[PDB]
Amino acid sequence: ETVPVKLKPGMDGPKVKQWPLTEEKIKALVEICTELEKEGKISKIGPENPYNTPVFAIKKKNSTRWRKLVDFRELNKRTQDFHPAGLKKKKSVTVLDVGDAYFSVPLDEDFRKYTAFTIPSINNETPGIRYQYNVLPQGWKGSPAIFQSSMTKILEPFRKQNPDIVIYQYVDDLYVGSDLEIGQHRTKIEELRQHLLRWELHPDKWTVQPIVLPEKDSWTVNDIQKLVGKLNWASQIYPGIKVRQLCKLLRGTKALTEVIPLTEEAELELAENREILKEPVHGVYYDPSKDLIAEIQKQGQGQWTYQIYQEPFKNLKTGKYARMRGAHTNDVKQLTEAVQKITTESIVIWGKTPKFKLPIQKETWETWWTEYWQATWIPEWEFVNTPPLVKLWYQ
Amino acid sequence: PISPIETVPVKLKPGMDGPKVKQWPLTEEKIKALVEICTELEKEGKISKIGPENPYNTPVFAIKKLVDFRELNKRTQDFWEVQLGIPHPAGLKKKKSVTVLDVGDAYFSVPLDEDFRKYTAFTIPNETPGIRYQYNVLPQGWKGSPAIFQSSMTKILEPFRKQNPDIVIYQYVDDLYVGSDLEIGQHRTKIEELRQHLLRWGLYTPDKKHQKEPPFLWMGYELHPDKWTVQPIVLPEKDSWTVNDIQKLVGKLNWASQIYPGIKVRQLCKLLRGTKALTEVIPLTEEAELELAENREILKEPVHGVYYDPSKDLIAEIQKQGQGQWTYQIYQEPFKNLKTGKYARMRGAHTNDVKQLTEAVQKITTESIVIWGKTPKFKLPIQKETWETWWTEYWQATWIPEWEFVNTPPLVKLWYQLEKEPIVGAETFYVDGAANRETKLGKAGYVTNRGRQKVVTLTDTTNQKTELQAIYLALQDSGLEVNIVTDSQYALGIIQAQPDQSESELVNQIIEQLIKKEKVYLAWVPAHKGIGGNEQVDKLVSA
Ligand SMILES: Cc1ccnc2c1NC(=O)c1cccnc1N2C1CC1
Repeated sequence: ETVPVKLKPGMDGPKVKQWPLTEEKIKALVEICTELEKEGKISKIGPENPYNTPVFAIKKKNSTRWRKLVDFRELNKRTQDFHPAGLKKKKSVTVLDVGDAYFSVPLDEDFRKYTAFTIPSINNETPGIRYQYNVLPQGWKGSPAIFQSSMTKILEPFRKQNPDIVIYQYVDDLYVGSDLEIGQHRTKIEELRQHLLRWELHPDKWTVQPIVLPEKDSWTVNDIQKLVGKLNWASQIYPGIKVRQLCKLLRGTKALTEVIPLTEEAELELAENREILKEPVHGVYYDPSKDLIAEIQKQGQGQWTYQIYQEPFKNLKTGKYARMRGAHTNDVKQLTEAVQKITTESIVIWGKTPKFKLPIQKETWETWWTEYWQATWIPEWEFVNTPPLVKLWYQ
Repeated sequence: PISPIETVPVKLKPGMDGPKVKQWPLTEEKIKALVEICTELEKEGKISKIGPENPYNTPVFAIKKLVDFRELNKRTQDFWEVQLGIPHPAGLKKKKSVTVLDVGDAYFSVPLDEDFRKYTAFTIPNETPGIRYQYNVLPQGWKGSPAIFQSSMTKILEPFRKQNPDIVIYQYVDDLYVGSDLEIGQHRTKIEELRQHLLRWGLYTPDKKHQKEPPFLWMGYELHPDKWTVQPIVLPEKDSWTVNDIQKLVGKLNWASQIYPGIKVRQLCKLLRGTKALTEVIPLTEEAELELAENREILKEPVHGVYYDPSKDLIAEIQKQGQGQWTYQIYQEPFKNLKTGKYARMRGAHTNDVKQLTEAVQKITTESIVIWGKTPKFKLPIQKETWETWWTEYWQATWIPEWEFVNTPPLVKLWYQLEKEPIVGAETFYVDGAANRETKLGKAGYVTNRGRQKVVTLTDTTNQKTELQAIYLALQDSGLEVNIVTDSQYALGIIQAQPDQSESELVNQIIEQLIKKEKVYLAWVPAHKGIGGNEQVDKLVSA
């Protein structure tokens, strides 16, 4: 028995155009799909079906085998509708790919048409191969839901037999957190792996990083100026930040290189601001009824800074990401990684993907991101122009 | 020749209903014809007579038949897009031979969804009852007829394909391109086999004695199964030239620019300036003459290439033609081009060569993926150091697939570089600008540590043009090494980005100025604060 599902009132199925793919990735799919066809998970469709959703293939480099990924973002948005602060604190959380479970469940006939997608051909030599789902599609919002029941059961055992652990599900991913030192955590997981079969993350380390002010032995007109600007901007967050004494040391038309001693008051004003900046600003609270936002700036040399916030100047969390182990000189690589990492934390903390604001040109992102993606889900995003200001700050 | 292929189930847009239009008169002649014609299809099985229950109808015509479903189509569900994607020659892979079986009758021979047929009812015209039938097959000019015909085609081909892997087929409207690596007779044979297989489903197709012959002409080319040639292009020789003529000429010439090196249209395009009507005539300037003649020569030389060899790598090389213009050629073996093209300067806001090259490279990568499913190894007229220098410092994420430097000037370089720290022993200009946004009157000036100073009033300017202006003056009245401090973020941004081309004159001026200088350091400070020399110019450019 399959539960009936409907599109929000008035809405119609996606008719998103398919992106062109690499040979490498095209083959992967015909393979993956002829298999799914045999097993009857999906089936070829007729021209009378006008809907479409983009598909492509990635590999969580947790394998060398290819995995099929469908971009239901559009569909999910057009689909009717129907979280623990725990892990948010846990010592360690591990993520599990349960996409599979869905393929065990059949999809309401009347709704299948909407899940249509297309395997393209090169140079257009041929028409693409069109299929539509017969089971619950991975990445579809409706799936985790409908599979809820079956899911809860399956878990319950490991649940109240390990209550000293938290288990959260987000789409095709299961987040499991415990305080058990690495030894028991890793084993308890494998213990859970087999349990499901029979059918590294660290939350607290994520704080709003501190704004640091530079310390010089000698200050030039330039130096002071640069410091006053940063401070000034910073006053938006901390209204207590004063810049008067410093603005004094600068009055007159001096040369930028000219060195300037700091008046004892300038000294104070400065020391006082350093203090204020020793803690995130007060009164910042996650508002469930508002969109989460993630913004990222390219600091260069491999670094990237970012902020999750809902309202301007009231950051919920901020961070930096640098390139570890693996000669990576490829921005796009880095940015996709960066975006995943971040979407991940959001999910953990609040269990919601953030709306991204990317420092890259549409064309560039579109042409290559897919090449580095390694997640069952896909957040929302828009492209922008980094104001040099916001950059020197988080730098 | 009706097909015994399962029909595609059709339906009308959500909650709509069949066409109910009425036709009153036509001549004795126009009625005689239609009666005959119908009776023909009638028997062929194409159509049938309907009666009791069909409340639907449509205007029938006679043209020296024609049925207009304009209304039916509006009420017909949407189908799956036929796909505008077209194979491009450079994508094709060499074959020994390739014929084109022409279906034609194609659609008219495909069963129409039974259920839907009712809606396809039409009447013939002054007694009592006239003549009424309904379609039984995919009707000429109907909405789903294309879509439905191709799907059917594909099904019918699917087995044959699976049994003849070696054999490639391309379905294009009413034509079948079948090529292969078999010998001359084995091929001719398979085509025949293919034909009876098609004719085995009511899909009549021409015999070996009637099919069209190679090379086939395709979206611009003349192509055989082992090579292709740009079907040569001629330019009309004429006494008088109308605007319209000129325009088409430019289009042809423009298209040629892709394949043909050296084509130009500057003086030819000039002729359009001021034109009052398409039918107007323009005295071809002598300069236009020289150019027109010149192109005729370039068009004379034949150009031909070859297809893609999966067993070889692609190589794309780019040249910097003018400012923002780029030429590129793709090949698997030197001088043996697979495809070439050109990209016009995308005149935009404020950019620079490295960024632009980056885009060209991006455009090509995309195109290449579409055609070959792979991205070429690139040869770029840019120094590795240049690229490193630029990217590691550009605020935006940028990238270039694996490539290598090819020293084929002119090369793309950075026209100037801002200093990382203030210049020791260089004048310091504290520039500022601002304009009343209600009147658009503004002031822009500066002051320096070296006592110097200047200011200027401006009309109809805007805030941003003012601040830019301010920096221009500073750049002007400054000499080889400068330190400029502005309170404008707009400017900081623009310039911080090291632009070498813009559509704003002032910005161009500044750029020019920037290239001129020996060392320039631009710095920014918050506007309207007690801060430095800023509060000095702040006061002088007021309102
Ligand atoms: C127009 C067209 C589109 C796609 N492929 C082809 C063609 N036509 C050809 O003449 C052709 C030429 C060379 C190689 N493949 C070709 N064929 C392939 C089918 C044998």
